[PDB]
Amino acid sequence: IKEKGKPLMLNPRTNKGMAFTLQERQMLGLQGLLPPKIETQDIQALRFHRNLKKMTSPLEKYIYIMGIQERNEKLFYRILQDDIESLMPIVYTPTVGLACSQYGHIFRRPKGLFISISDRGHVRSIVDNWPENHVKAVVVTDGERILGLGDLGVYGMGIPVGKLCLYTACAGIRPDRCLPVCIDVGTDNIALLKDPFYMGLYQKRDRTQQYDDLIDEFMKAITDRYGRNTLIQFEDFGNHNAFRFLRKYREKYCTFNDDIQGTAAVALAGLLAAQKVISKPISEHKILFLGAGEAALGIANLIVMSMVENGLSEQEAQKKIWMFDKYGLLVKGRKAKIDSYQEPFTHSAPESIPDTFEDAVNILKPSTIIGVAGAGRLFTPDVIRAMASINERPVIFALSNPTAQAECTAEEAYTLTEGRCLFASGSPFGPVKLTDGRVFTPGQGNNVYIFPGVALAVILCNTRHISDSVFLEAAKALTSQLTDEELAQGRLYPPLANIQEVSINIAIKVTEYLYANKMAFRYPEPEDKAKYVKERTWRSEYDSLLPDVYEWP
Amino acid sequence: IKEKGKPLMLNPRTNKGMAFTLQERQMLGLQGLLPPKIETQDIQALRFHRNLKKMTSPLEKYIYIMGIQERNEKLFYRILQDDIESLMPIVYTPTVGLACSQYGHIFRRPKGLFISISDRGHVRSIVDNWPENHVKAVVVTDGERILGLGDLGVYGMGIPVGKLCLYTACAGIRPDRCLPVCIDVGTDNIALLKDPFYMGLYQKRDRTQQYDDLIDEFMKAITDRYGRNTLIQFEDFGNHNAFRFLRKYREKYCTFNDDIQGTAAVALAGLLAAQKVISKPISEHKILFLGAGEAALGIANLIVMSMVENGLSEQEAQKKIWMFDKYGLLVKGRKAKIDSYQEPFTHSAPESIPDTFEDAVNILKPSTIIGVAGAGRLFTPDVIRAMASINERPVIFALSNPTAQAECTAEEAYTLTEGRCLFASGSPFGPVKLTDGRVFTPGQGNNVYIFPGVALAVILCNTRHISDSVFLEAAKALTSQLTDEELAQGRLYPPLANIQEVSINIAIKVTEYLYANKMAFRYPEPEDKAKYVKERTWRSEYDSLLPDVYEWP
Amino acid sequence: IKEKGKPLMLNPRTNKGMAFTLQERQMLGLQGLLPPKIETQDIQALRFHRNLKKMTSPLEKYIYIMGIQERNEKLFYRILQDDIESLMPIVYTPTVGLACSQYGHIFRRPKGLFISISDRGHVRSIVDNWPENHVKAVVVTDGERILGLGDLGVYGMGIPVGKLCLYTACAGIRPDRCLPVCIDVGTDNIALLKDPFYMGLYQKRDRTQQYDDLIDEFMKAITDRYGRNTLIQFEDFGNHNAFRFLRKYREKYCTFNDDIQGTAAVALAGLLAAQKVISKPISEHKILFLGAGEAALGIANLIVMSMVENGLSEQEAQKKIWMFDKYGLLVKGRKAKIDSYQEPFTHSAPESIPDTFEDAVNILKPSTIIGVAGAGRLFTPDVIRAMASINERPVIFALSNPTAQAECTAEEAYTLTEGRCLFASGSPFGPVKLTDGRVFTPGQGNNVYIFPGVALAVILCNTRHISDSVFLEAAKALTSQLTDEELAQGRLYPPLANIQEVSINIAIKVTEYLYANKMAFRYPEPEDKAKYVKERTWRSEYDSLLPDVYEWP
Ligand SMILES: NC(=O)c1ccc[n+]([C@@H]2O[C@H](COP(=O)([O-])OP(=O)(O)OC[C@H]3O[C@@H](n4cnc5c(N)ncnc54)[C@H](O)[C@@H]3O)[C@@H](O)[C@H]2O)c1
Ligand SMILES: NC(=O)c1ccc[n+]([C@@H]2O[C@H](COP(=O)([O-])OP(=O)(O)OC[C@H]3O[C@@H](n4cnc5c(N)ncnc54)[C@H](O)[C@@H]3O)[C@@H](O)[C@H]2O)c1
Ligand SMILES: NC(=O)c1ccc[n+]([C@@H]2O[C@H](COP(=O)([O-])OP(=O)(O)OC[C@H]3O[C@@H](n4cnc5c(N)ncnc54)[C@H](O)[C@@H]3O)[C@@H](O)[C@H]2O)c1
Ligand SMILES: NC(=O)c1ccc[n+]([C@@H]2O[C@H](COP(=O)([O-])OP(=O)(O)OC[C@H]3O[C@@H](n4cnc5c(N)ncnc54)[C@H](O)[C@@H]3O)[C@@H](O)[C@H]2O)c1
Ligand SMILES: NC(=O)c1ccc[n+]([C@@H]2O[C@H](COP(=O)([O-])OP(=O)(O)OC[C@H]3O[C@@H](n4cnc5c(N)ncnc54)[C@H](O)[C@@H]3O)[C@@H](O)[C@H]2O)c1
Ligand SMILES: NC(=O)c1ccc[n+]([C@@H]2O[C@H](COP(=O)([O-])OP(=O)(O)OC[C@H]3O[C@@H](n4cnc5c(N)ncnc54)[C@H](O)[C@@H]3O)[C@@H](O)[C@H]2O)c1
Ligand SMILES: O=C(O)/C=C/C(=O)O
Ligand SMILES: O=C(O)/C=C/C(=O)O
Ligand SMILES: [Mn+2]
Ligand SMILES: [Mn+2]
Ligand SMILES: [Mn+2]
Repeated sequence: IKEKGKPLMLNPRTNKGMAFTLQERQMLGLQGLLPPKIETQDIQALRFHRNLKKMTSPLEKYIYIMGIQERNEKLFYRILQDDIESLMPIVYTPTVGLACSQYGHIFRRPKGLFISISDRGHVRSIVDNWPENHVKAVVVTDGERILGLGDLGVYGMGIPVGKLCLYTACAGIRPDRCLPVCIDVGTDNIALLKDPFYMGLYQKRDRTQQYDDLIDEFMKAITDRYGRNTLIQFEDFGNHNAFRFLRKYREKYCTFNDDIQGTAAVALAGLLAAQKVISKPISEHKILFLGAGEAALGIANLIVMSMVENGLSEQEAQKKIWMFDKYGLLVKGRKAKIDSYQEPFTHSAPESIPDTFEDAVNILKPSTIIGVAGAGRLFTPDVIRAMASINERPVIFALSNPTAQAECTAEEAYTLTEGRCLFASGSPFGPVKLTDGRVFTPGQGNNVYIFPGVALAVILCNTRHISDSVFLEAAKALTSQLTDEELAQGRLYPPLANIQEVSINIAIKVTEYLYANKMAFRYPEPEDKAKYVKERTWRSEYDSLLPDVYEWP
Repeated sequence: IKEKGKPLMLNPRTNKGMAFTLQERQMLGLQGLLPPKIETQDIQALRFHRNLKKMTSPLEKYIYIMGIQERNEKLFYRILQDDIESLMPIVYTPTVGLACSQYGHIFRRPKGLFISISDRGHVRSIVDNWPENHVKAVVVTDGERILGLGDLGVYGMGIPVGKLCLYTACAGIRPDRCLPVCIDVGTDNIALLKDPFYMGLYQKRDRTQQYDDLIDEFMKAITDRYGRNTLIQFEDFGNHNAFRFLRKYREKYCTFNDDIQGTAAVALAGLLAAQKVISKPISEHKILFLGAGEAALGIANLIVMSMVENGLSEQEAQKKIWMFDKYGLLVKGRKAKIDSYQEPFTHSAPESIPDTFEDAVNILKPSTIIGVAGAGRLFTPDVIRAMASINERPVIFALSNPTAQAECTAEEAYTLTEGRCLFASGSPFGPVKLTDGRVFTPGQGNNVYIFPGVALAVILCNTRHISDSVFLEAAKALTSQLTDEELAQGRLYPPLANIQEVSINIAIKVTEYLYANKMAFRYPEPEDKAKYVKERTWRSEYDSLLPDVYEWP
Repeated sequence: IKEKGKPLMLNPRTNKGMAFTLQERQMLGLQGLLPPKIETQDIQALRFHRNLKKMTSPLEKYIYIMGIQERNEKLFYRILQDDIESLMPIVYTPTVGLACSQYGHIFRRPKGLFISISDRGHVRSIVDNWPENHVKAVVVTDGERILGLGDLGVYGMGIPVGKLCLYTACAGIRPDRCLPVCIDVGTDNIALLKDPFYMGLYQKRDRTQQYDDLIDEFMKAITDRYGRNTLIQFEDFGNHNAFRFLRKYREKYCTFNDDIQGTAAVALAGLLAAQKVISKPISEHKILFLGAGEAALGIANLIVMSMVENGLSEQEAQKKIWMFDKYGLLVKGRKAKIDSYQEPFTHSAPESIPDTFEDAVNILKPSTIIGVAGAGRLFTPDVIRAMASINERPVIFALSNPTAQAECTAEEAYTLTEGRCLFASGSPFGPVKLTDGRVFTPGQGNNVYIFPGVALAVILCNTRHISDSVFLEAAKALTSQLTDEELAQGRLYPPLANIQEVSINIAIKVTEYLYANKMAFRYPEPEDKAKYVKERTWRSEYDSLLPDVYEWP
């Protein structure tokens, strides 16, 4: 640190509150600016939980917790670390969704970089205004597809902020090396355009070439100042833009799309886990998707790669996958458009064409149902009953977020399948107890289990580009940690309580994969990857800010 | 300002949030660090009120409001200015009392300078650590007598912080020129010495000569760095220390004790307002104090000065004042101690010595009772009834704070006297409506009506020492603003909603008084004292932070 | 010191070079940035004198020593203190005159505040850009009458810098509280307008009301930021502006013109010393001035006050003074103009009207001749012989600066008068040894013997305005320290080598004078004036920059 005095307390990155030791205060010019009391981070943590316990609504807890990030960064992450499972629902889904819809109402301090279309031609000067010098990871959004909430414009900034908190809380990626970014080119959200507290430009979305030029200028500026291997994570972009930007930049920059590729890995990881209680031939595994967008296509493509890696051919593996969107089942020659990415999963219409999703379930009789429509409770009771009849152990994945947009609840799933279903959801659901007396603990199929570990490995390996095979490897690494005892509880994923350890293990598997496949450029190559990764994870414990004082001979 | 970039946002003194104009953002390196939206202070204020409306408890609101002072100082005062009467109960008494009691539990950021006994011999170094260079006003406490709550030690820092906020919100004194100070020599509060969140030294109070040495070191260090005419306001010190320090320093430094002198002026101002409704001869005015400490003695002495000023000699005036403390009536020779300050109001034991305050009222038959004991509801229904039977319009001042320590409530006063009493309290009470339909609106006899205006005048006039006569003048300045109509509602003081205008008027009259008596050293002497003061009051509206850019011939 | 690291070395105010101790380097983040060697100031001083020894020209030395002021301020002043008499000719007259004439050619770094006519209306923002927050002394010039060199415009800035270096070297006034200022409204120096290295605006002098408006804005801005009692010393302004600005502001601000008033004091001090060897009746004291401008009038008015103080009436004392300017003797009705200040010394023509200064001497037969025309050797050998012929001990003062502009040299004065004259010069001349062996040590009648001491006293006493009597007192304080033995050598002033002590003694005397005459506002009044002044003189020895580190009981 080059600073001393009050500035050390005003910057959340360095502020320790009363945790500044006596020696640090005297040598750094803080003596007298702090109460005489010297505290430990442990005392500070207690203070937090004490106040949190008395709080009522989730949003109030969000405002309080996120506020700590702007006062004492170290304490912020220590607090999340004390109990990531109980706080995850507040800083992440579903509460982050509530925060975003009210971002302009709860605003106190801005977080991250804002680049608007009105700054076209001047994006580099904006990137140069960011205080931190060695950024290694960026999460960017334009707020067009915020969770299953739609277009929130600049209010969507809460997502990149939230995603990056997990980069640190889960994988130990250095906070000061993370940059949340919101690209504002307007919003089509009519309500927001009339909101006096809106934080973005009051115009509709610019969809012309300027939008593309802006994104291009952004990628250029970011890498020009921080380096070409700067990890850039695209998050919550509209459907059209998500795929196009991913294809356009994946070979030029170190980038990936979380909604497409991150979701694919976790969803696949769940199927690999379910495979342990079903065992049945993947040949007789019929997958039916509710929705055919970013997440569906991403999941389908990764599943295919898994089947193809296990014998089947890409052609036959795809036939085992069907999709049903807002217009119906995706079949060749249908009236609704079928894009380039969907084609491979669009088959010749069966004898009869299903009118509803329930019908598709009976006609196609799938063994697995994956919901990613962000349209609500479409995995209705009948749909679930049908699945229970058609299968002995049906796989039900209601992945849409936030909670209100989920296809169905864990409660509905288990009770309706008499406890025979294999369930996973995008948002958190507590254990379920049937009138029967059986207890089922649902897993959370959320990419939060993937992007932190993958991001860490990529950053540590100085990786230049991210292939989809990296996600295939991540999916395997996630599931390889699942213990039998946990499958028994109904868990298709490692306990969220161990997400920190699980993420580090993912990073270790990915770093070994990257090196083994000549995709890492960090030299020398470490002999022991496990030791290499663990030694470089950021800790929430306070560091000494004391200058190096020592006697000369 | 010599700072640009993020630091402008991190320092609450300069941070405007989204109110930073586009031009300021581009020229000061803030572009991109704030959302695209440019807001006005009006919008920010609306954001605040909207959120405030939804909060439940007073403590939660205190935490919210005081938190803004640490984020956007300008907005902080804007908020107070929008509705000072509704927030006064939150940032001042009684909620400020609750905040101090839990100061260590709600801690987020420190405010003020902390000087502890362990810093003996190094006080100048601590003072040199305060970031502001032109401090003009200091409010210091050792937290031994916080409101009527007793020894709160370092948790008492809430008072200096609260008083200084009022220096600005009421009198327009510049915030960056105010310095809250807490002297920590330990605490005798057993509960705090076992509180893991306590903010001070874990030791009983040091009452040896080291205490006095530390205070001496403090006075010298503050004046050494900021100037001998730096206003030093003592607040909430213990009884013994309050007087001896006032007597020891008032002729060497620009200092006064708010509890002794400020209270004196507000109470007197109330009695002076009561004469406008009583008219009764001073020869029939007999005052009886519940309590005989800092507030009681200060008030008694100022009342005497007023009487002497209007004819009576000191002796005869002092004869009209009686005191009853925790040991009973102060009569010569009583077993309980009688200090030098009390002696003038300690008379020969009456025919029968009253055992209770009720007996004292019946035996002495005062026309005015003033409560400054900070011990609770001592003005019992019987006490109030006696005053109603003895006097047609009994004067009843229950000035102890916070509300729980008040001698009685407004309801009890007006109801038990059938609307015949002239009431005033230290802490706020709403209007009282009697069964007969009459409505009485009580005034708040709290020194907040005086120290702001008095401080502004002393600072503006470069006054070197403050005499008691100054407080006599402030008292008269305060009451002269009361309007007959308001007096008719039961108001013995101008509406709290006009405290800002009232404080300025007091500042103007005190300024004219300071110059008329050759106590002001600011030269040249302003011709229009009114315009002089009004031109120098700090405003909450945002200032341009733009550099002075102009073209040359 | 709110800064640590490299900045401590880049700022000459704090830079110690290798004198930074090992602990300061470690604690302040300098370890490694300096050579491993720890030096004392003594070693640094030695390094300087060694290098200075090898240098040949005075300007080369000026560039060298003045460069040190921009690298290590403490060392700069230590160096001047090591031998002020040998370096005075380098940093002051006559070399400072050579440096101003080539200021744009030797430029490396700017020194001081520059205010031009192009900034009219924006002077306050310029004053606000000055880095130091507590300025107590300002020396300002418009460069119109630089020494006897005339209009040098912005190249004249070398003067304020010079005078201020002496404030510190002579009186121990704090460097960080001194502010050199140059007002640039153009220049009439044709040679500078065609100089590609000129440092000012390329335009003739603006003599319209805009000039006066700028000076007014400057006075207001300086006092608005630093205080109304901020000492403002006018230096080297043109003859018209000098008197009118002194008269215009002397009762509004704490200001004085060094050329008019400072010279008067030192000139009178030399005459008071001369009377220590002459003693003749003041009735037979006839004074003839070569020149009738700023210095002449100033000296004459002070000579009159001294006489009026010893008996003579104002009118009777003014009759003992004659002046001879560029147009000739000042007599009633002469063709050449005579201003208000000259009238009192413009007498009725004598028997005949002198054509040259030599004729004026033979016709008027004055006992004292004072040169202040800055026009060169006007005190010809014939003028000098005539004075020795008319008087047994002629008093000859050639005060014009620099040397080339002096009226005559010491050699010429003593040799042509056979060692019978009492000589003094504005610029330095070594001792003169006559062929008979008699040695004469000429004193330096230069206001550097006065402004340092007077400024220290005025600053220390918080004096608001400066009366001429102050300089009369300073004149006495100076000569009072002259010893007999030193008078024998031919010194009309104390040795230049003791200028530090002489200046302090003058400050002490002037301080007592200001308190005695109710002109000092610093309270309380020091009992011991000598101790008061001596305790507040800035020292050149290094101060510890270590933060206060100590153990808590
Ligand atoms: N091109 C480069 O490799 C480059 C450029 C500039 C500066 N550096 C600096 O040189 C030092 C050593 O280089 P190295 O390649 O041996 O580093 P390394 O082996 O320690 O790590 C490799 C990469 O991972 C990053 N990293 C490590 N821990 C991280 C964490 N916890 N959170 C986020 N990012 C993390 C580093 O910044 C580095 O770029 C690094 O500390 C780095 O800051 C490297
Ligand atoms: N759990 C996770 O890890 C995770 C990760 C990313 C996204 N998601 C969730 O997936 C959902 C969609 O994300 P996306 O990026 O794929 O969106 P998208 O806009 O790219 O695609 C949405 C798809 O759902 C279909 N759809 C909409 N309404 C429908 C309806 N009423 N009935 C049937 N189908 C309908 C659309 O036709 C479209 O094919 C969101 O709610 C999001 O929160 C979850
Ligand atoms: N950047 C700086 O260092 C800076 C800037 C502006 C003013 N000042 C100081 O202010 C003084 C001149 O001020 P002025 O001419 O405007 O008024 P003034 O001199 O008439 O005011 C008299 C005193 O009241 C103080 N003052 C005025 N308004 C105040 C307020 N609202 N709150 C608290 N204190 C207040 C001033 O500091 C001053 O000491 C100067 O002596 C200077 O030291 C310093
Ligand atoms: N960083 C700062 O701006 C700073 C730091 C320390 C003290 N101060 C000032 O000093 C005053 C306290 O009085 P004090 O004990 O310094 O002395 P003092 O009050 O006895 O001296 C009277 C005046 O002379 C000035 N002064 C003293 N020595 C000086 C010197 N050597 N050169 C130039 N000016 C000198 C002082 O500033 C003061 O205005 C306060 O009014 C305070 O504002 C300012
Ligand atoms: N309204 C205002 O503007 C204002 C200003 C300052 C102080 N106060 C209040 O005045 C109260 C006392 O403050 P202080 O500084 O004078 O305190 P103090 O400790 O100096 O004096 C307290 C006095 O009350 C007496 N007392 C205590 N219990 C008593 C009892 N049970 N019966 C009778 N007398 C009793 C004590 O003997 C003592 O004489 C506090 O509650 C304080 O909040 C009000
Ligand atoms: N030694 C000191 O302490 C000291 C202090 C201040 C000024 N000075 C010197 O005094 C000199 C004049 O300064 P000033 O401010 O009085 O100037 P000024 O311009 O106000 O007056 C100069 C006067 O000399 C007259 N003069 C010019 N040439 C003449 C000539 N050839 N013959 C006769 N008279 C002539 C002019 O008519 C004018 O009246 C400068 O050289 C300056 O260096 C010395
Ligand atoms: O306990 C602390 O020091 C900080 C708390 C917060 O920022 O909320
Ligand atoms: O409205 C704002 O910009 C700030 C709000 C806060 O600090 O609470
Ligand atoms: Mn997403
Ligand atoms: Mn109080
Ligand atoms: Mn000069």
